[PDB]
This record gives sequence, C-alpha cells and structure tokens, in this order.
Amino acid sequence: MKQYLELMQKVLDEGTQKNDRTGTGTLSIFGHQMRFNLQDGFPLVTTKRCHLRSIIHELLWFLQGDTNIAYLHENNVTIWDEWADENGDLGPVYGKQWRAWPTPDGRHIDQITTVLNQLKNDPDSRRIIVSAWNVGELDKMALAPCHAFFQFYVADGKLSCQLYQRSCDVFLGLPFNIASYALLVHMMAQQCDLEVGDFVWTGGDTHLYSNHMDQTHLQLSREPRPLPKLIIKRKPESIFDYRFEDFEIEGYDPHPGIKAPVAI
Amino acid sequence: MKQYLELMQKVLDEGTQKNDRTGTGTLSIFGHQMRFNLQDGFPLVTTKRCHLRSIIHELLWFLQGDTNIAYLHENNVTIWDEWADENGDLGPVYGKQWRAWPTPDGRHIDQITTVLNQLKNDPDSRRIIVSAWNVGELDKMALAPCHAFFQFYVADGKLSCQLYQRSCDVFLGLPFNIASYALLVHMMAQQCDLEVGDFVWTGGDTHLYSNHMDQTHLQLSREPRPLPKLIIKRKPESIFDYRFEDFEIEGYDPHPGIKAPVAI
Ligand SMILES: C#CCN(Cc1ccc2[nH]c(N)nc(=O)c2c1)c1ccc(C(=O)N[C@@H](CCC(=O)O)C(=O)O)cc1
Ligand SMILES: C#CCN(Cc1ccc2[nH]c(N)nc(=O)c2c1)c1ccc(C(=O)N[C@@H](CCC(=O)O)C(=O)O)cc1
Ligand SMILES: *[C@H]1CC(=O)NC(=O)N1[C@H]1C[C@H](O)[C@@H](COP(=O)(O)O)O1
Ligand SMILES: *[C@H]1CC(=O)NC(=O)N1[C@H]1C[C@H](O)[C@@H](COP(=O)(O)O)O1
Ligand code: NA
Repeated sequence: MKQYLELMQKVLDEGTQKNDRTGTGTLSIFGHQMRFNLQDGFPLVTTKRCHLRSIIHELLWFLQGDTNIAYLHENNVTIWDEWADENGDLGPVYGKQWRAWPTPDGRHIDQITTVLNQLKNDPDSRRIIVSAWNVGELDKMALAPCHAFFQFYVADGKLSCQLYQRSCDVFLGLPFNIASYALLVHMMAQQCDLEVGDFVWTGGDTHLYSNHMDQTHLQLSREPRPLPKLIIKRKPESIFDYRFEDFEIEGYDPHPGIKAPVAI
Repeated sequence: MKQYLELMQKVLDEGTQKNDRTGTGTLSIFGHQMRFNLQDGFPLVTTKRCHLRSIIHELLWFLQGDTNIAYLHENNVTIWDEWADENGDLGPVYGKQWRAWPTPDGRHIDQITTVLNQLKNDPDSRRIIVSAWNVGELDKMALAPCHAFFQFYVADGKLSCQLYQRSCDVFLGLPFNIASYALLVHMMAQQCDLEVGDFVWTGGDTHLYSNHMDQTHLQLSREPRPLPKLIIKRKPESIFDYRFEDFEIEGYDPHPGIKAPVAI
C-alpha cells in the first residue's frame, strides 16, 4: 500500500542502527503516524501475498480472551509458536487483557464490552480505550504487548480507531497489525450500526530487522495493486460470536509472497 | 509555536462539533502528531505567556507520587482545584500510577525507577514505557488520565520521548503537556548522561472548547517567537530530587497571557 511503502522508505532514509533484544540488529525510527480510510478499501498489503487466514484467526482468538496457541494450531496458524511454553501458553497477553484485565481489588474488566457500550451510549466520550499494557502482569507475558493501546472515535456516523504500537517489525508484523485492526473496526462498526472511518496507526520504535533488507527493497520495487474489499456475511448477536466463514475478501490480487525469518 | 498554531488552525477548520462530558461543546479532530527537536529550543508556547510555576510544580508533584493538591497549594498552584474532593484528593491519578502502580497480588511497580534503570542498563529496549492508564482504577480517579501512555527511546546518545495523549484541550492543556514532557526528558537525560532528542506528541480526541473561540482567534493572530533555552542549575542525586529553583528558562519572550475558563 502507498502508506506502508512510504513508511518502509522513511525507516530506510531516516533510521539508525540499533542492537536489540533478539540479537539481530535493526534500523529504527521513533514516532510515525499514518491513516487508512477504510471506505477506500480493506488495507491488506498487496506488494506481497499476506496470510489473511492467520490474521482472522488471531483476531478471533484475541476476542475470545485466549492466550494459548492450541486454538491457532486447530486452525493451522503457527505465528505464535516461537514464544509459547511447553504447554502452548503465552501468559496474560492481548486476549486476556482485552477481555479480563485484573484489578487490584479482585475484579476483571472486559474492555471490549466496555468500548462497545461506550460507543452505543456515549460516542462523544474521549475515554473509549482498550489497553493491553498491564504493568503488573508484564513479567508473566512471553513478549511485551506490541500493539499496546488503542482508542475509538465517532464522527459523521463513522467509527475510527487509533493504535499506539510501541514496537513494530515493519516487514513481518505491521501488515498483520494493520489488517487486524481494520477488521476489528469493521466488526465493531457492524455491531454499533456505524459506517467505517479511518484506522490511524501510530508507531513507537518502528524498525526493519537487519536480515529483512533484501526483502524490503524487493517489495519497494513493486507497484501497489487495488485494495481488496471486505464483505461480512452475517450480523452476530455480539462481537464475540463471529466465525471465520463470516468474512470474505474480494479482489485481492497481490504480488508474490516474500519470505523472511522472524527474530525470536 | 509553528506546529502548535497549525494544529489550532486545523481544529478550527476541520474539527466537527461534539457534545462532550462537560456539556460545553467542542470542535474536535482525531489523530494528530507533532515533533519537537529539543536541541532546537525548549518547546514553551510563545504566542501567550505560559505559567511555568504551575508546569514545573505539577511535574515535581507527579514524580513524588502525590495525588493530593496540598503540595500544589503550598506553591500557589491552583490548576487541579476544580476536580479535587473536600480533602484535596484526586484519587489514584498520574503520580500514583507513575510511582506505585499496584499489581493484582498486592505488590507495586515504580515505573519511573524502572525507566531510569532501563535507560542506564538497556537503552536499546523497545519496552521503556510509563502508563497512567490503569484500567482497574479509572473508577476511583477524579478525571481519567489525559496524558495516558508514554515511551522513551535512545539512539546515538540522545533521549527521545513520545506521548499518547488520548484527550487534548488544545487551548489550556496542550501548552502544559508539551512543556511538562520536554522538561522530563531534560531531567532524565541529565540523570543518564544523555543528550536530548525529540519530544513526539500524538493526540487522540484533540479539541477546542466552544467557549474558547475568541481566545483562539486572538492567539492565531500572533506570530511565534524564537524558543527559549532550558538551564538546569543543579544536578540532583536522582530524578526524585529536583526542586523548582533548579530550572531557569532563558530567553522566553512571549506575547501576553490569555485568560480562558476551564471546562469542569
Ligand atoms: C503482528 C503480528 C502477529 N504475529 C505475532 C508476532 C510475534 C512475535 C514477533 N516477533 C518479531 N520479531 N516480529 C513480529 O512481527 C512478531 C509478530 C506474527 C508473527 C509472525 C509472522 C510471520 O512470520 N509471518 C510470515 C509467515 C506467515 C505464515 O505463517 O504463513 C509472513 O511471511 O508474513 C507474522 C505475524
Ligand atoms: C495539561 C495540564 C494541567 N492542567 C490539569 C487539567 C485538568 C482538567 C482540565 N480540563 C479541561 N477541560 N482542560 C484542561 O486542559 C484540563 C487540564 C491544567 C488545568 C488548567 C490550566 C489552566 O487553567 N491554565 C490557565 C491558567 C494558569 C494559571 O495561571 O493558573 C492558563 O492560562 O494557562 C492549565 C493546566
Ligand atoms: C510484536 C507483535 C506484534 O503484534 N507486532 C510486532 O510488530 N511485534 C514485533 C515488534 C518487535 O520486532 C518484536 C517484539 O520485540 P520487543 O518486545 O519490542 O523487543 O515483535
Ligand atoms: C486533561 C488533563 C491534561 O493533562 N491535559 C488535557 O488536555 N486534559 C483535558 C482534555 C479534556 O478537555 C479534559 C479531560 O476531559 P475528558 O476526560 O476527556 O472528558 O481535560
Ligand atoms: Na498457517
């Protein structure tokens, strides 16, 4: 996509070398923002073939409140394998915080239900927030939350969302993160009888791994194709009752896939 | 400042009308970003005189972990009066979360101490975060955190910080928020023997109150002046040991202060 290739080029033009946790090394910038008007089309990268089925299953898994990879394996999705323990557990990562953030007095807060009720009852609220950054549980998580903090907004009958992504693997992770949040906006909008607005993506440490540079430049040589179109075939009774088969992506005509290794 | 006035003009030109919590009404946009290179000067708005005494003492109060306004009153700072209870308490707002975030099991994390140790021991980390958005304590806070989530970053010997500000009163709040985080970067850089980098400001619901239009037109008629310079006159033993008298803002030549009532 235009915005995505422009970000790649910005990291290349303005980034600096950094060592990193994984021992791989990155080229890194700090701070970026871009927007996707979801009425233009569904923002799935076209300059390489992306594995959409994994994106959908990962989001459904988050929405169930799950943090063990068994459900992903049942659906032939392997994207979380490298960080799970011997029983498949990642600890209290995204799904757990989204559905059941633990409070100091023994409560748990379902932030997804909270947001939905805020959008329906008080859409001009400035507090329509989900946070995965539960400071008191970070040490139990297999990785710290990358897509950390997000906010909804309504104007002119349209639902928008902004994500603060504190750490972004531009080549491997970002295509998934953009599509995932776009899908969530569509689902949330359907449940609220709203149209879709913008997905606003904001980055913290926004980086290209040192072993993704040939792949990145191959991708930058390619022209984006038309955005595909997302069709939802049913309105479930709640945001938690979607199924994989409720979604179809039309007109997706990507350039060939480009393989790259993930940094563990 | 140029970027601040561009944002103010953008809210006027593009903002849509909201019926907010306070009943006042706003013009609002969603999703914006600005960048202040702190080596270009200290980013204190010059198109009105900003009350440095209040900005500095509020930050020192946060760093103490204090959420009662008595300390502010001892220093003739009244910016939090309208939301405090009869005992001066605001509940577990910024200072409490920064210094004593409660875990579910009865422990505490001092996020500021953690960040200082990350900057000194793991400056490449992508996890150097402070969150005030403690979902499980929102119901006890007098207002929800505006400056909600922030991140530090180190590259080539320079310390940067990005703030996610989920709700921004462009007229009254934003000049304080920019200066406060810029001052924090200078203090942390001093304690870590780093140079200052960028302050990146990211906004969610970014608004002008409907009773601030005259004041907005006045400020937009004024040209910005060169930025001042921050001088730290004493290097304290830790990030927790600063005092108001340690700071001097040199070369600050603002236009006159503008009087505008806060929306409660
Ligand atoms: C974000 C996110 C979700 N996740 C979770 C996740 C977990 C740890 C991470 N660690 C690192 N270093 N980068 C990531 O982006 C990252 C992402 C993903 C993990 C891997 C791939 C990936 O390897 N994609 C390959 C193969 C896809 C496939 O299985 O077919 C690709 O070519 O796209 C994508 C997303
Ligand atoms: C951000 C932040 C901190 N805070 C906390 C705070 C609390 C509630 C809020 N509520 C609303 N509606 N807007 C705010 O920006 C806001 C800010 C501030 C509160 C008031 C002023 C203010 O009235 N400033 C005036 C007068 C300053 C003085 O001389 O006392 C000004 O002219 O600047 C500034 C900051
Ligand atoms: C993390 C998971 C995700 O959804 N998106 C990403 O892009 N993620 C990337 C960011 C880093 O490259 C890595 C996490 O490592 P750190 O915790 O930042 O060291 O995964
Ligand atoms: C809140 C405090 C701060 O530091 N900055 C701000 O700009 N703040 C403004 C934002 C809103 O106008 C108001 C808070 O009200 P909501 O919780 O957003 O309804 O104060
Ligand atoms: Na798969």
